[PDB]
Amino acid sequence: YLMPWDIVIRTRRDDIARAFVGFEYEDSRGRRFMCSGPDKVMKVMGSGPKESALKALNSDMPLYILSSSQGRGLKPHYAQLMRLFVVVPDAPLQIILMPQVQPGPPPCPVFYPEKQEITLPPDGLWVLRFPYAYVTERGPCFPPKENVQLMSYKVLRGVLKAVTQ
Repeated sequence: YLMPWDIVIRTRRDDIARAFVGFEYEDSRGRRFMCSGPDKVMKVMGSGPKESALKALNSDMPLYILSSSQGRGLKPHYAQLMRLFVVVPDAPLQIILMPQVQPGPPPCPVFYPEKQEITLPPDGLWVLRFPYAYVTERGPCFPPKENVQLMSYKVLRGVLKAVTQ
């Protein structure tokens, strides 16, 4: 599922446009799930998601989360944030995408696409695919080892901005 993002157009059902957002994690076995915040795997039982996207958009989303399966092995399985889903409504607003990723603790650099600000066209279900591996001039930013604080591996808050026209 994707989280509802209710955007106010004018400071009636006509004053609020509804977008949808989903942060997709993928594990090494190809299992996929959406998160509704840093420590919360989204689970919908019944008539759709109750959780607002505004919480996830205003928080740093972790690049790695523990996969919800106990494998028959001693090693923790991480799922990586691989995709961002965005439903842009047909409404007088601009949705701007600004993806920034920090794949490790400071002084680790921040990675971003070659186009830093991307205005998404109206009436569209869009998917941004994040890099699988991150590499600097000093070499690769390796995935977290056993005993590393996952909070240092993150997609920075503010990945999406809405601007009313």
